Amino acid sequence: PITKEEKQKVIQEFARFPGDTGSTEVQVALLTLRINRLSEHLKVHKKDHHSHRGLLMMVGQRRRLLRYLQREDPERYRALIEKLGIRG
Amino acid sequence: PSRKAKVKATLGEFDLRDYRNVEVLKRFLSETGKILPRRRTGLSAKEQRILAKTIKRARILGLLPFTEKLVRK
Amino acid sequence: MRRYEVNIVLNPNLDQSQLALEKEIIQRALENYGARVEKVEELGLRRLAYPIAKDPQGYFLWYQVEMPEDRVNDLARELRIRDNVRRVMVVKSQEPFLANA
Amino acid sequence: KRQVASGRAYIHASYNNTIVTITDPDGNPITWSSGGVIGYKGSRKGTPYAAQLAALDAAKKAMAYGMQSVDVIVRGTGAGREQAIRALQASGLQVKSIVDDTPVPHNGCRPKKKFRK
RNA sequence: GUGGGAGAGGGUGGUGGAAUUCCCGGAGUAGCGGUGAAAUGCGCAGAUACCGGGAGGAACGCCGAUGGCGAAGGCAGCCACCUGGUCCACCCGUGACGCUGAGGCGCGAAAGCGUGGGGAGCAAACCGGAUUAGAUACCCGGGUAGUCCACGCCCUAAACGAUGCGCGCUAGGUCUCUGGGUCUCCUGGGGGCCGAAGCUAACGCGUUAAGCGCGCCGCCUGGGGAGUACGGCCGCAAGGC
Ligand SMILES: NC[C@@H]1O[C@H](O[C@H]2[C@@H](O)[C@H](O[C@@H]3[C@@H](O)[C@H](N)C[C@H](N)[C@H]3O[C@H]3O[C@H](CO)[C@@H](O)[C@H](O)[C@H]3N)O[C@@H]2CO)[C@H](N)[C@@H](O)[C@@H]1O
Ligand SMILES: NC[C@@H]1O[C@H](O[C@H]2[C@@H](O)[C@H](O[C@@H]3[C@@H](O)[C@H](N)C[C@H](N)[C@H]3O[C@H]3O[C@H](CO)[C@@H](O)[C@H](O)[C@H]3N)O[C@@H]2CO)[C@H](N)[C@@H](O)[C@@H]1O
Ligand SMILES: [K+]
Ligand SMILES: [K+]
Ligand SMILES: [K+]
Ligand SMILES: [K+]
Ligand SMILES: [K+]
Ligand SMILES: [Mg+2]
Ligand SMILES: [Mg+2]
Ligand SMILES: [Mg+2]
Ligand SMILES: [Mg+2]
Ligand SMILES: [Mg+2]
Ligand SMILES: [Mg+2]
Ligand SMILES: [Mg+2]
Ligand SMILES: [Mg+2]
Ligand SMILES: [Mg+2]
Ligand SMILES: [Mg+2]
Ligand SMILES: [Mg+2]
Ligand SMILES: [Mg+2]
Ligand SMILES: [Mg+2]
Ligand SMILES: [Mg+2]
Ligand SMILES: [Mg+2]
Ligand SMILES: [Mg+2]
Ligand SMILES: [Mg+2]
Ligand SMILES: [Mg+2]
Ligand SMILES: [Mg+2]
Ligand SMILES: [Mg+2]
Ligand SMILES: [Mg+2]
Ligand SMILES: [Mg+2]
Ligand SMILES: [Mg+2]
Ligand SMILES: [Mg+2]
Ligand SMILES: [Mg+2]
Ligand SMILES: [Mg+2]
Ligand SMILES: [Mg+2]
Ligand SMILES: [Mg+2]
Ligand SMILES: [Mg+2]
Ligand SMILES: [Mg+2]
Ligand SMILES: [Mg+2]
Ligand SMILES: [Mg+2]
Ligand SMILES: [Mg+2]
Ligand SMILES: [Mg+2]
Ligand SMILES: [Mg+2]
Ligand SMILES: [Mg+2]
Ligand SMILES: [Mg+2]
Ligand SMILES: [Mg+2]
Ligand SMILES: [Mg+2]
Ligand SMILES: [Mg+2]
Ligand SMILES: [Mg+2]
Ligand SMILES: [Mg+2]
Ligand SMILES: [Mg+2]
Ligand SMILES: [Mg+2]
Ligand SMILES: [Mg+2]
Ligand SMILES: [Mg+2]
Ligand SMILES: [Mg+2]
Ligand SMILES: [Mg+2]
Ligand SMILES: [Mg+2]
Ligand SMILES: [Mg+2]
Ligand SMILES: [Mg+2]
Ligand SMILES: [Mg+2]
Repeated sequence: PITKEEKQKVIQEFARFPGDTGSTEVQVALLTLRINRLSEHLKVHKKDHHSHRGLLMMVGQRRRLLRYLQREDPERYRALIEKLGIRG
Repeated sequence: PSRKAKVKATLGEFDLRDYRNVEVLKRFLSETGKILPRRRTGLSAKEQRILAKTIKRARILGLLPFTEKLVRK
Repeated sequence: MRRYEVNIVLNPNLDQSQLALEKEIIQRALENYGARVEKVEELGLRRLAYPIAKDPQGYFLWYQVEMPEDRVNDLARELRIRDNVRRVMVVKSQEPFLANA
Repeated sequence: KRQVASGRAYIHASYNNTIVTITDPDGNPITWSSGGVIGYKGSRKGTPYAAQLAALDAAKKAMAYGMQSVDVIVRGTGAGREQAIRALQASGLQVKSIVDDTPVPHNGCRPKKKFRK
């Protein structure tokens, strides 16, 4: 699964300020954690499509968050990507 | 309509999740090996749901039977 | 690393030496699969509600352990090898849910 | 010529026939009867009277072995079940117990079209 | 975000008992089976019924329900690992980041197709027995594909609530599932029945709208011809759109 200590680790890594639990970056980064863990779950168990649903939904919400940030502050958007390593 | 007795009020403090406690799970099985319905047990939805699984757990172990023969018919 | 409960039902016909060997093998297999044993109940020979391996009795053991989850099904695998052992069932521990309280 | 004097009386009832198998306490059979052992041939074998005659002929066959006490075990739902019971119940044999061991699966096999739904 | 809840939601490995069939042994005799009645069939190479052992395939009785889960198809013995969705309390954080959605992509009961396994029971086709005026059937005895497994196809349906998705507004009573709380009761999510206003051609719907409103998609335009022909795209084919 995903332990609360890993969760705290990534939150605190991406928190804009101490106590930031809800920023765009914290969200995108959490979804990135879950997405990568689910993709690793789906290299095995490629016959489990009901989870694969949850995967498409996660990617979708992450793309909406990134499109939002892209609109509002392209600096933090590129910074986010450069940290997470997404878009390719 | 099971106006003879209800098994829960025929019992005191007990743990529904104890698969190893026979002398109580015994009380929830019928004269055959079958699991009693809520008419007799008087359990609730959640209660009968969990007791079911702990009885099945007990059946695998050989503590409760899967089926019995009917006597006296 | 989670908290489990190993149930073992083995042959009721074993004299003290062979059974002691089997318990030894249980301890050893645990040390090999990383089972920190928190407590143990030895219920011993006990009547079975149906014959298992044609024997109307079985010898019961129970271990509340803590071990890596990723190696649980491996461990059970090993425990099933001994002919003396006729039932293996591993279970995640749970908080007791009480009725008529 | 065994001199058993005590055994088990199996009853296999069905909607087509009723057949009695009388055994030693271990379960090995001594004698037996059914609707076809008596002169009944067609559908009459599935009668409570045919059952009665079958169980009586079984009990009388077993008297020749000097059997007194039996435990009865019924299997199958079908006419003549309870009539074979009552035939043995005062057949001369003493019925020590009646037990219904009719085999039921746990949803094992697919029945014929006849038995589906 | 935090902290708790519930579930046949999904994948993989492992595993438990009942039953059927078959094989072995024991005991035992003249039939069993089956039907409206029968016959075919099976049985003296010893069947049926009965006890003991063994093999294998499939399916999980009671629990179980007017119950739950899921987007749909659909999901039910148990254990473990991996994994999806959801609900509540707290008012903590982000600051309109929202809704819908042509095309696309993924999923998609059964049956059906390719390879390879498996094959107990059931069973299209087929072979018999009956019935009938006939009986290419309904009934009975057999039986191949198939039903099962891995992988790849196929893409349909009375795929049904015959009711697209989201959000706001509009009496209640009651049953139930699952939370929370000052736990007679209050409060949130889900499933039922009856009904206010209202709507409807009627049937009926009625806070789970088929009411009152807004947003976006899909679709209809008399019956037959016809889901046919042609063209195109897809498919191993059947065939699909
Ligand atoms: N999912 C399998 C089932 O899990 C049951 O237990 C399940 C639930 O009771 C339990 O609920 C958990 C829990 O942490 C708490 N109640 C809240 C939490 N959101 C839930 O976790 C949920 O969300 C996550 C993704 O975030 C999913 O991966 C997970 O499947 C889901 N249960 O999580 C478990 C896993 O889903 C039983 N073991 C059994 O019915 C069966 O194994
Ligand atoms: N075996 C448990 C289940 O197996 C599923 O798939 C399993 C089975 O479908 C498949 O066949 C197995 C195998 O041991 C071997 N080929 C033969 C064996 N009889 C089968 O096992 C099972 O078969 C069927 C279901 O198919 C069950 O009804 C039956 O209880 C069981 N014998 O083997 C797979 C595992 O190797 C899924 N993994 C999951 O649902 C679950 O773990
Ligand atoms: K056969
Ligand atoms: K079924
Ligand atoms: K339902
Ligand atoms: K409460
Ligand atoms: K109606
Ligand atoms: Mg969405
Ligand atoms: Mg073993
Ligand atoms: Mg007959
Ligand atoms: Mg499940
Ligand atoms: Mg033999
Ligand atoms: Mg012949
Ligand atoms: Mg001869
Ligand atoms: Mg011959
Ligand atoms: Mg047989
Ligand atoms: Mg046997
Ligand atoms: Mg075979
Ligand atoms: Mg039911
Ligand atoms: Mg739904
Ligand atoms: Mg629903
Ligand atoms: Mg349905
Ligand atoms: Mg606030
Ligand atoms: Mg602010
Ligand atoms: Mg959408
Ligand atoms: Mg589309
Ligand atoms: Mg399909
Ligand atoms: Mg199919
Ligand atoms: Mg095939
Ligand atoms: Mg094949
Ligand atoms: Mg073959
Ligand atoms: Mg064959
Ligand atoms: Mg057949
Ligand atoms: Mg047939
Ligand atoms: Mg014919
Ligand atoms: Mg006619
Ligand atoms: Mg073929
Ligand atoms: Mg449907
Ligand atoms: Mg419908
Ligand atoms: Mg409805
Ligand atoms: Mg519905
Ligand atoms: Mg609607
Ligand atoms: Mg629809
Ligand atoms: Mg939405
Ligand atoms: Mg409601
Ligand atoms: Mg429902
Ligand atoms: Mg109404
Ligand atoms: Mg009105
Ligand atoms: Mg009316
Ligand atoms: Mg509405
Ligand atoms: Mg159209
Ligand atoms: Mg249309
Ligand atoms: Mg026209
Ligand atoms: Mg048309
Ligand atoms: Mg068509
Ligand atoms: Mg064409
Ligand atoms: Mg082609
Ligand atoms: Mg055709
Ligand atoms: Mg063509």
